[PDB]
Amino acid sequence: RERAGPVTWVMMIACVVVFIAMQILGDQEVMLWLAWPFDPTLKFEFWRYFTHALMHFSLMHILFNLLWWWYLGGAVEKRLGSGKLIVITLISALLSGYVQQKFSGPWFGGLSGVVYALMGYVWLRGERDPQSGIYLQRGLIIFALIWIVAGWFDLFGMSMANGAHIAGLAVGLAMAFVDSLN
Amino acid sequence: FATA
Ligand SMILES: CCCCCCCCCO[C@@H]1O[C@H](CO)[C@@H](O)[C@H](O)[C@H]1O
Ligand SMILES: CCCCCCCCCO[C@@H]1O[C@H](CO)[C@@H](O)[C@H](O)[C@H]1O
Ligand SMILES: [Cl-]
Repeated sequence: RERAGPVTWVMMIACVVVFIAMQILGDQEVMLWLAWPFDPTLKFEFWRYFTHALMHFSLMHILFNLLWWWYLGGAVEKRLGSGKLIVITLISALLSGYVQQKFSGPWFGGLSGVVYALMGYVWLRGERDPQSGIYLQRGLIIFALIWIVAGWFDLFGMSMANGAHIAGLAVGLAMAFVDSLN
Repeated sequence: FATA
């Protein structure tokens, strides 16, 4: 009956805890603890290449990111196992974060590069390997596209980490090409 | 901050 596996569940708990902390302590204070290394002296605090994905600055995006995390990530963990979801998550957070700060610096956050990796991965893995038992529904492809399109044309009030989203998508596509050559 |  329960849809979310342990990894799916633990990532949602972490995001909520961080989000609470950003209300109590404020956004900037948490960014300093968790953002991508913003100084050379912090290049070995290894959590920071991943913990940027846990911070949200707006209610609307924590909602939608956790929604597709819960749905897509939940599907990957249930059909492909926990470790597989873990790997997609870590690599996508790493590389999306890399491409983002390269062209825009380190002050970004959100779990959406990981989400876009999951979209791409679920999708292409279903397209190229239907036996796997995962598939990106058409309704979702549309919702995803509109959301992306909104981000890229700035239809939210916010500043968007587009590099990280497109990077994220790319990673998930690549991983699914590899995985689907069995 | 920029969101992803
Ligand atoms: C505005 C863009 C259009 C949005 C439409 C998105 C359709 C989302 C489909 O997800 C559905 O979720 C349900 C459980 O959560 C299940 O019935 C089913 O397994 C799944 O297919
Ligand atoms: C498939 C689920 C439907 C999602 C419902 C939430 C829609 C997102 C709301 O966006 C907001 O809407 C206003 C009018 O569009 C803009 O003026 C505003 O700047 C923007 O922040
Ligand atoms: Cl956000």
